[PDB]
Amino acid sequence: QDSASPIRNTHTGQVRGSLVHVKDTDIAVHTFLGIPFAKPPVGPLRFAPPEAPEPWSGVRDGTSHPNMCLQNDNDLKMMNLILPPISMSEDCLYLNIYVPAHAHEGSNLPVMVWIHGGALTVGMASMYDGSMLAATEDVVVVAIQYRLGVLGFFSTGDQHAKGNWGYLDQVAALRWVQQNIVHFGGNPDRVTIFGESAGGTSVSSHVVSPMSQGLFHGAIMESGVAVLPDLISSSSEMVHRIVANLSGCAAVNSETLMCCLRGKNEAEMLAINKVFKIIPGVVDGEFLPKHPQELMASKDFHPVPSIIGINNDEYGWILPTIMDPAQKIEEITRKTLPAVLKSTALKMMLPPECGDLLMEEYMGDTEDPETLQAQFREMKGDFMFVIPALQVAHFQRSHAPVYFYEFQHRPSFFKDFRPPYVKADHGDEIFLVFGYQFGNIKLPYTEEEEQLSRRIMKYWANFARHGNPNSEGLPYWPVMDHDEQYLQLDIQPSVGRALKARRLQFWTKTLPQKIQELKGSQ
Amino acid sequence: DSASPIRNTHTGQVRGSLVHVKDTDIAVHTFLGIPFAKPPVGPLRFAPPEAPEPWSGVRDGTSHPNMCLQNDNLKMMNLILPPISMSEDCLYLNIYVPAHAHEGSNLPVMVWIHGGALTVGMASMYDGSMLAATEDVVVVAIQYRLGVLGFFSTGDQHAKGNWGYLDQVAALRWVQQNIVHFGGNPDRVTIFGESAGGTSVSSHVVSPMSQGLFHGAIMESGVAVLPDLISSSSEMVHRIVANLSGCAAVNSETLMCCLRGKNEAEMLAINKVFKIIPGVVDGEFLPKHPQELMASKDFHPVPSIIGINNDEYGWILPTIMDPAQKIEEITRKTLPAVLKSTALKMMLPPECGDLLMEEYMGDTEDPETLQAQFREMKGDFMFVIPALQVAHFQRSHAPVYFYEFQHRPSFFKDFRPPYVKADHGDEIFLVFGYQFGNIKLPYTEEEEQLSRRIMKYWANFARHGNPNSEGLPYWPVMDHDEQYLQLDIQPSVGRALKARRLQFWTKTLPQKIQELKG
Ligand SMILES: *[C@@H]1O[C@H](CO[C@@H]2O[C@@H](C)[C@@H](O)[C@@H](O)[C@@H]2O)[C@@H](O[C@@H]2O[C@H](CO)[C@@H](O[C@@H]3O[C@H](CO[C@H]4O[C@H](CO)[C@@H](O)[C@H](O)[C@@H]4O[C@@H]4O[C@H](CO)[C@@H](O)[C@H](O)[C@H]4NC(C)=O)[C@@H](O)[C@H](O[C@H]4O[C@H](CO)[C@@H](O)[C@H](O)[C@@H]4O[C@@H]4O[C@H](CO)[C@@H](O)[C@H](O)[C@H]4NC(C)=O)[C@@H]3O)[C@H](O)[C@H]2NC(C)=O)[C@H](O)[C@H]1NC(C)=O
Ligand SMILES: *[C@@H]1O[C@H](CO[C@@H]2O[C@@H](C)[C@@H](O)[C@@H](O)[C@@H]2O)[C@@H](O[C@@H]2O[C@H](CO)[C@@H](O[C@@H]3O[C@H](CO[C@H]4O[C@H](CO)[C@@H](O)[C@H](O)[C@@H]4O)[C@@H](O)[C@H](O[C@H]4O[C@H](CO)[C@@H](O)[C@H](O)[C@@H]4O)[C@@H]3O)[C@H](O)[C@H]2NC(C)=O)[C@H](O)[C@H]1NC(C)=O
Ligand SMILES: [Cl-]
Ligand SMILES: [Cl-]
Ligand SMILES: [Cl-]
Ligand SMILES: [Cl-]
Repeated sequence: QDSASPIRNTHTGQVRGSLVHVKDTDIAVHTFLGIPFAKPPVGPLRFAPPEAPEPWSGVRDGTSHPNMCLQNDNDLKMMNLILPPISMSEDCLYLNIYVPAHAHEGSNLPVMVWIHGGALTVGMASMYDGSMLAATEDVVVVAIQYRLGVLGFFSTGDQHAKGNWGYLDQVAALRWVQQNIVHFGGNPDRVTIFGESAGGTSVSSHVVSPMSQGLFHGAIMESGVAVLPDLISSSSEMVHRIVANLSGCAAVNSETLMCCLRGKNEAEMLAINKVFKIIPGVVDGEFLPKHPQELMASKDFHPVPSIIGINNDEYGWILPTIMDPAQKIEEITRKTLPAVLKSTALKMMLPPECGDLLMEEYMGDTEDPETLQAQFREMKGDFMFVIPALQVAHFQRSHAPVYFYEFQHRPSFFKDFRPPYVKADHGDEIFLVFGYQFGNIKLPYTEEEEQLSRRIMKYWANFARHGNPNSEGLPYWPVMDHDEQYLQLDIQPSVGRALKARRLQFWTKTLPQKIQELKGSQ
Repeated sequence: DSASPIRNTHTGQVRGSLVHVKDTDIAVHTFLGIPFAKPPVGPLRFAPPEAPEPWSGVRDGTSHPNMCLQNDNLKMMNLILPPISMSEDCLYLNIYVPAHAHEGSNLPVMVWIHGGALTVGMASMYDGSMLAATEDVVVVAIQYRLGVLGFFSTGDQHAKGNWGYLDQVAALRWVQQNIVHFGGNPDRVTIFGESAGGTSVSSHVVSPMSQGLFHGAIMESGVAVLPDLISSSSEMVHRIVANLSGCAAVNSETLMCCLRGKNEAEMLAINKVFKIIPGVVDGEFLPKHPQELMASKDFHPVPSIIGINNDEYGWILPTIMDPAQKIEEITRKTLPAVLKSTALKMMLPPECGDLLMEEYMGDTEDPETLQAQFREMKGDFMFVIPALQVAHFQRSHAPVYFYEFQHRPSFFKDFRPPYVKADHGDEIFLVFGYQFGNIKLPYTEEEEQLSRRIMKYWANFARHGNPNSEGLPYWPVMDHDEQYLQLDIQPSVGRALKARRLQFWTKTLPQKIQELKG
């Protein structure tokens, strides 16, 4: 049967993979783990663009998971059970490849490149196992890594540190895929980039980037786009000043600062890094030559065909758990709501006068605390995820096919160990995209969930093959046009039109107009 | 007006010098002999290029670099060269920048790739000062491994090949990393080159290894399918070098150790056998044959200028490849046998001789006319038909601007036979504003105006991916109407250049070859 130790060519040398079986298939998978796509970004290559990797002499071991990039532990008890024993290092520019075991140089399979999320400060490729997706849909799955936190996103806003190191690493990984994936049996002309949350923001940033042109044929943006408010910044000023200050560096010049910051060891860099729970991309002038808003609004914007979507409860549970650890949302009453919404307006970078606009839009005359709290979670999910997705879909759909989804399936394994109000939380679709297969865990699923995961994997792989999710036997997914149709993605399939049109009117026209009226009372 | 400018690179500081260009106000900073790769010597012979080493202090950028190892077989050519030596240590580039420019000036960048059949040439023949000064542009002249050292391949892991092409990639990666320090815009890099430099540029256009390293391409009298400069098989270069070296190894691992042991004189002796050497389909720089890469529905070329001259086989190439002047012996009596010999060189069966004769000579009796028809046919096969085929493949995916250059240079007109129109290379004089290594060529007022037009077309293309600007004659983009610029003192536009010849070479002759079979 299939080879236990497959050897494959790369530009830098041969790599030895291993053979893996997935549940309930004769189809086996070849894995190639920890392949370097760039030189380790250490010493003078810290806060520098990625350089081309060194050649090696022998057959390189491709059976070991790579180091994750430097990051902090900011429950997560379960993440360390369902993770390999991964170590952490500045030496982390590696990718992992999952290929059907039949495939070899020239098999010409579609390629799906997974970009992990984690607020551009946490995560790793080795959390994700592409074996089930690879095996079921006859597809090459590539999981990449990129610099995170200060090492990924530090910027002086000048030539000494333009920034977006992590995004340049993602470019370097996609260039590697163009140059090498044919040797693994992938088709470099059918590469689809996909990612969730900050991975969606990453994918969406590639879609607008002149630097990423020709590195992929299609894009999938799950619960994250390039204008996700906390992951993009016009100014480098605060990351510049905070890192310069905390590092203790003498900082008369950016040139002196860069020498001092390159002198810091890993423990010193981890201490500076821990301050940033989230970190934004900047307008670096290279990867993002302008703000993603300006790039999408451009008459000369030429996006690839795209899938864009969101879940029906983006702010249901996991994000409130992380960003409201004291459970203040459960204290919301009609009495407290005005003050909570003034505090929310400031976090959304609105004037505090907008608190009452948010209240009228999302809560109206509602007195019931349970209802008020659900309206509050709706409003947050809309601001952070749903409105940005709808805006980006609107900008892309005049130039290229957009297929829009709202994912609605509450996962069976979580529904009893979460509050009963939680529908499809942030990240709930990832379980179905990967066929319930992750690092060292097969998640439990119902028959219905298996059928829905098969449907989602075939939509995604069909899109990777053809730039269209549709095929005979899958429910119809209409392309998004002036009717603004979207897939209601659940066990029972349906189609809607103009998702949250009144909310989109509120956020994009009503609220900016009312802010402009405040400047008139002043 | 700085006499000794200092500029930053990733590997350290360089000291340039100040140059003034004839009768004009813009001065130029030059930075010569900058390393873009580690010397490809010892274990780095027949190996991909490594990143250059950092240096302490300020490196001298006032001296021209060594040329790569090569053989000479034009006495007065070396009179117009600076006194440069030859070495395996030759991975250097030269930079010409307007003297006003500094780190962040964000000028367009033009990267010149020299020709010479992938066996001869050097950056130091070319002086970018006049182009840099006239058009406010950074001009970079690169070097790359030539001959056996550039293009030896075992067709396997031990020597995949295309070392010279990987050096050109390494020079473009250096430009991405460093040109901002010289005042160049790394997002407006245009690669340009003539003949094997055109073939090189055209190979970058199809290469996944070169994607994102340039914004535009200019292919002067050479593309990636130029018949003698591409090979599917490494077999002949593999066996000839293995045999001549005396290495005689049963395995390519032993062969590679033996070939790395040879000194420079031993390598020059092996090298001399190859007057021309091809790129291989290595699976990496060229993942498939350039024909297949261009024919692909997923071919994504940059905007391109592609062109040829009206007399590609007029004088210089016949002088080099017909030293015995047997073209001047052609008569109606000898023509059939000459064309059977020509068919074999074009890799056609000898039966095709009479097809070539009908197509290019017909009933013609006059020896002078027959000889002109023969030179036309060779220029068409080697240059014109390949350029039109590549322009056809590119133009449905990206803007192509096509030119036929027609200007006979005034300084050569009296010296050459009167039948010679715009010979192979004649446009290079106008692209560089008649400025070369330690020579300013003499030109008429009309030639100055035409050179200013060509430099502005090329620099406009570097800035915008479109040669056009107000005051230049219109250059239409190439679409289904197949318009091209007739580039001469009097501007004009044609459609479907040599359409009957294109029909002959691309449909009639292949059909008749398939009729010889079966
Ligand atoms: C990281 O950031 C923090 C915070 O920075 C601040 O906030 C951010 C957001 C930005 O807005 C910054 O612009 C802003 O500065 C930095 O911490 C701050 O550091 C500054 C110095 O830049 C301090 O200002 C001085 O404070 C001293 C008094 O404070 C000292 O004593 C404290 C104990 O009570 C101790 O905890 C402090 O650490 C501090 O100790 C000193 O530290 C500095 C820096 O290393 C060192 O140079 C001193 O030698 C040392 N001093 C002593 C006695 O131990 C105050 O006395 C100073 O006043 C003089 O200096 C001013 C500017 O130079 C000037 O305007 C004043 O008028 C005054 O000037 C003197 O005048 C007389 C004549 O009248 C003359 O004879 C003297 O020669 C002359 N001297 C000078 C030098 O001019 C001064 O105000 C801030 O208090 C401090 N803030 C906090 C909250 O801690 C930190 O530096 C950053 N780190 C890095 C690596 O960048
Ligand atoms: C470089 O290439 C040279 C040509 O090689 C041939 O052509 C290439 C393209 C391939 O097809 C290759 O496979 C061919 O062999 C090559 O020169 C040649 O070398 C071979 C030996 O491999 C010679 O064959 C033998 O010749 C002798 C006669 O003596 C002469 O050769 C020796 C060599 O040491 C000299 O010292 C003498 O003075 C003579 O000049 C025959 O007696 C002998 O026959 C016996 O051996 C073979 C098997 O080994 C049996 O098949 C026979 O039955 C006999 O038992 C060989 O036939 C060949 O004649 C010679 N050609 C020429 C034109 O000189 C050269 O060696 C290559 N260089 C390196 C370093 O590899
Ligand atoms: Cl490396
Ligand atoms: Cl995230
Ligand atoms: Cl070096
Ligand atoms: Cl040439």
